[PDB]
Amino acid sequence: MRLNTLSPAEGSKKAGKRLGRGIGSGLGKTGGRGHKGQKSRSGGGVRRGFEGGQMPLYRRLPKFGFTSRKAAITAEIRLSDLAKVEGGVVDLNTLKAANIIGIQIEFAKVILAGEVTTPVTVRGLRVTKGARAAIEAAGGKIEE
Amino acid sequence: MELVLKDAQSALTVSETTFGRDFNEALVHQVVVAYAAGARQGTRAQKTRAEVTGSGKKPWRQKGTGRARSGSIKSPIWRSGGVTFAARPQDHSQKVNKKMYRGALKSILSELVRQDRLIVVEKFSVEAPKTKLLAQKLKDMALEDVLIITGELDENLFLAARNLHKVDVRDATGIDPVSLIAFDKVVMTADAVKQVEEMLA
Amino acid sequence: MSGKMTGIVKWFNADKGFGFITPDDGS
Amino acid sequence: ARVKRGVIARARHKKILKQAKGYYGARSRVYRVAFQAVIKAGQYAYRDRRQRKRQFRQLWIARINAAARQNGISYSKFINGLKKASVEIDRKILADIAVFDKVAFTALVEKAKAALA
Amino acid sequence: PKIKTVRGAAKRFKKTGKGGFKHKHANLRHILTKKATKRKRHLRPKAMVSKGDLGLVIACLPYA
RNA sequence: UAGCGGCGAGCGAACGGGGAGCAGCCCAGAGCCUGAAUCAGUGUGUGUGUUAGUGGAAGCGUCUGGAAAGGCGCGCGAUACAGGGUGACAGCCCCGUACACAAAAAUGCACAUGCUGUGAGCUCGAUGAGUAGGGCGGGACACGUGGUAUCCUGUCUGAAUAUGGGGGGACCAUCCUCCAAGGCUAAAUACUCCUGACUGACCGAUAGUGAACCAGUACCGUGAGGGAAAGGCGAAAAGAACCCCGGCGAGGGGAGUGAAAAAGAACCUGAAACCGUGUACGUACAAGCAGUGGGAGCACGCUUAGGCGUGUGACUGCGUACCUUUUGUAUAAUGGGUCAGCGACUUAUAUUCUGUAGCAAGGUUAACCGAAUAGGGGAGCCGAAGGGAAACCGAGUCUUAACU
Ligand SMILES: [Mg+2]
Ligand SMILES: [Mg+2]
Ligand SMILES: [Mg+2]
Ligand SMILES: [Mg+2]
Ligand SMILES: [Mg+2]
Ligand SMILES: [Mg+2]
Ligand SMILES: [Mg+2]
Ligand SMILES: [Mg+2]
Ligand SMILES: [Mg+2]
Ligand SMILES: [Mg+2]
Ligand SMILES: [Mg+2]
Ligand SMILES: [Mg+2]
Ligand SMILES: [Mg+2]
Ligand SMILES: [Mg+2]
Ligand SMILES: [Mg+2]
Ligand SMILES: [Mg+2]
Ligand SMILES: [Mg+2]
Ligand SMILES: [Mg+2]
Ligand SMILES: [Mg+2]
Ligand SMILES: [Mg+2]
Ligand SMILES: [Mg+2]
Ligand SMILES: [Mg+2]
Ligand SMILES: [Mg+2]
Ligand SMILES: [Mg+2]
Ligand SMILES: [Mg+2]
Ligand SMILES: [Mg+2]
Ligand SMILES: [Mg+2]
Ligand SMILES: [Mg+2]
Ligand SMILES: [Mg+2]
Ligand SMILES: [Mg+2]
Ligand SMILES: [Mg+2]
Ligand SMILES: [Mg+2]
Ligand SMILES: [Mg+2]
Ligand SMILES: [Mg+2]
Ligand SMILES: [Mg+2]
Ligand SMILES: [Mg+2]
Ligand SMILES: [Mg+2]
Ligand SMILES: [Mg+2]
Ligand SMILES: [Mg+2]
Ligand SMILES: [Mg+2]
Ligand SMILES: [Mg+2]
Ligand SMILES: [Mg+2]
Ligand SMILES: [Mg+2]
Ligand SMILES: [Mg+2]
Ligand SMILES: [Mg+2]
Ligand SMILES: [Mg+2]
Ligand SMILES: [Mg+2]
Ligand SMILES: [Mg+2]
Ligand SMILES: [Mg+2]
Repeated sequence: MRLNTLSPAEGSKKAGKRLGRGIGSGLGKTGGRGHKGQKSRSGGGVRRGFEGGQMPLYRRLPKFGFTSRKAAITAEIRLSDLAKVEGGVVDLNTLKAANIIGIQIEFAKVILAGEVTTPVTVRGLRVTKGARAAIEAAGGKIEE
Repeated sequence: MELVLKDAQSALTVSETTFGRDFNEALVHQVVVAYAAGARQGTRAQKTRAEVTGSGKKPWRQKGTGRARSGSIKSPIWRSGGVTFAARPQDHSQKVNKKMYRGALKSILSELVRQDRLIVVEKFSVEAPKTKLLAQKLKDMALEDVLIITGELDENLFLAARNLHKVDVRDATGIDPVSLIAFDKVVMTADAVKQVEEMLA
Repeated sequence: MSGKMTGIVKWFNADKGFGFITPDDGS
Repeated sequence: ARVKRGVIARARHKKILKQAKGYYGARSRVYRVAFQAVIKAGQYAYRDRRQRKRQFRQLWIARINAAARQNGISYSKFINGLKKASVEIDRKILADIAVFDKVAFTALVEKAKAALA
Repeated sequence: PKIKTVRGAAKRFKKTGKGGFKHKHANLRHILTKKATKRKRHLRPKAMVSKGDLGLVIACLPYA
């Protein structure tokens, strides 16, 4: 093992195209660009969604809906995340200390995803039905 | 994992996942390349046609004359023109993940064990800061091209090793994979082993 | 002399040419 | 880095200019003409490796037709005689015998006539 | 620099679970008394973007 | 992202979080104690720099060679094997380097202190009016007048004033928070005409500054302004005494120096185009992309004569250049006088896919700290749950009064 015995893995390094260096390279005079277009031009090309002058899809189609600011401050919690806190009690401040939901969060639900194997007191959070059954089966105590 | 010592002919218990790991060459090659790219300074530049000293005047008119069309004397097809894709000062440093860096060190330290390029002693001191004393000690150890890792800051050893190009002396924190490879033998103090094993889990 | 060549190029083209020499509009 | 390409382009031009020896004028002196002439020479050589096999067969046939008419039979009767006599001698060898050993060619003719009669 | 989202397409399309995009139908903004109720009823619900014109949306919406 | 926006092209935050750095004060005013904090200036003193500098280790023999620093032997130094020079590549030849020191004088920065000035603290007050706000017209805020808060103000106006007022994105009410219409203030931040040291997967004379050279010169232009080309004898000039032809020439032949003069100043190496001298072969009854396949003869070498090579090439079959653009070019379509040198899919940041590698329901850090490619740092980002415009529900959800 010296510096002149190392060699990388197979397929790691691929050579990369070099346009405009002869016939045999394949990428000859035009370099994958064809002939006499706008696309073959330097900097040429059309912008996103341009269909010719046809009305693009993002303007044929209507806008809909609005954006809820409250959704940004809500969060969903796995059952598998309940063990990552300490003390066996689950609050917002506990989850934020465990770096699960984030600081600006003011609302959280617990969702049947994953599974928990320990009694955990849930306090001040919404709980789904399957998470309520799984918590109460593992010994939990859902409160407010 | 047990490392026999050179001088007192004792053993030293280490982690086998650290000093008996199989050699992952592609990982080590990635890390050694990124180290040598991190050393790379990247200080160069050329001038574009924007940056060439000149004037933005057409050397001749567009038509009528028999010559080719031209718009600028700074053109990268002219003599003393610009460079077409003139370079800028760029940073060639690569990211290496932490677990990939430690996987590489655990690989090549395992390989130096399997190649018997690793020597472990209890202590490695030179009394006075003299290169004559250090060369005598390494001749008595039958060593010429060596890296010497010490778990302490020994100044007499640093000074006595500063003039010898075959010899380099590091702290256990300041070890690098390319130097663990570029040197023929590596001498580790047993304390430096304990620190390296602790850092590398 | 390529500086006397500067004259050469700079103004044996700035002589500007007179023009076509056939009164013909191919019209 | 600035790769300076004088050595490579010189040796690349001299590989062509060596192949263009004997050519008239700039075809042996000038890379632009010589390269254009070397390629055509490779084209002709590819072509005339095929045409060699035609032209010698044509020569052999004309010599057999002459020597057979010297022995009083045409080529088309003579090949048909040797096919019906199963003689699988190719017409290189028949032209060689027609030049150097006319007795054996006469014997081949009489074998072919006996194969036709 | 970062890519900028085409904000009209961001107001017109939403990414679903498997990566497809939902969108509102057209023809349901005015001129509605002459259209059959069956047509409108089949235009109220959101539809998925087809496979052909899904590439231009992804190009316009790189950030989902 | 939220938003703004012919809701187009595009513009694009903030709250909040992590960090670098952190410093607070004064007048709108009287007193009381009086010089009290601090700052400024000016002296002195001390320290630390700067502006000249000093010392600074250790090698000989032999071989080749013009010349040793090279080779082969045998030693020595090293807190100095950074670098450069020396007749070829020098740790020990020189200059230096590591390290150790050094300033009559001037000056910077710190402290300290003297002097000068400066006021400190306590009490009771006071609390910045053509101002805020408003109307009109504009501008700035990510916010294009929109439902548009807030800021500025050209114009017309115009408050209350601590029981008061401003803001919390039209607006009102409640609540919270702050006190405008007077000022000062270090740091972290930005840059480099210039100086010093060092560095480079930067260039090496058509490159790199326009400029390696008496270059912003020569030259051009009325002028502003534009703006070049051009490096190398040799280790050392030892740069050719003298002789000869020649015009008391140029230039050259000798001689001489030198390792070398096919290193002689038009000077390292000296390619190609281009132009010549010499030799071999062919060529003056013969028609065309000039070659190719065959092939006689001639000349020349080798050779066991064996016949191969090499050069030429009488004659002969076939055979209308290259590029580009084109339905399609020998095309009488474009382009190129030739050579040599340069000359065109890059770079940065985002994103997706593939491959590869690491960890794996987890993966990963950025800024920054750190002497430092380590380690720390998990702020955050992506992912493991979605549906719905949304509230919301949740392995389901939406639609719908409800779904077979
Ligand atoms: Mg192709
Ligand atoms: Mg083209
Ligand atoms: Mg076309
Ligand atoms: Mg095209
Ligand atoms: Mg362009
Ligand atoms: Mg139209
Ligand atoms: Mg967090
Ligand atoms: Mg102009
Ligand atoms: Mg120039
Ligand atoms: Mg240039
Ligand atoms: Mg790190
Ligand atoms: Mg180079
Ligand atoms: Mg020639
Ligand atoms: Mg409607
Ligand atoms: Mg000295
Ligand atoms: Mg010395
Ligand atoms: Mg030499
Ligand atoms: Mg006030
Ligand atoms: Mg106002
Ligand atoms: Mg208002
Ligand atoms: Mg106004
Ligand atoms: Mg007003
Ligand atoms: Mg206000
Ligand atoms: Mg409000
Ligand atoms: Mg104020
Ligand atoms: Mg230059
Ligand atoms: Mg040169
Ligand atoms: Mg003048
Ligand atoms: Mg003379
Ligand atoms: Mg010359
Ligand atoms: Mg030389
Ligand atoms: Mg020369
Ligand atoms: Mg020549
Ligand atoms: Mg003749
Ligand atoms: Mg003749
Ligand atoms: Mg003719
Ligand atoms: Mg032949
Ligand atoms: Mg062309
Ligand atoms: Mg045409
Ligand atoms: Mg075509
Ligand atoms: Mg046409
Ligand atoms: Mg044709
Ligand atoms: Mg013609
Ligand atoms: Mg033509
Ligand atoms: Mg044309
Ligand atoms: Mg032409
Ligand atoms: Mg990519
Ligand atoms: Mg990958
Ligand atoms: Mg369903």
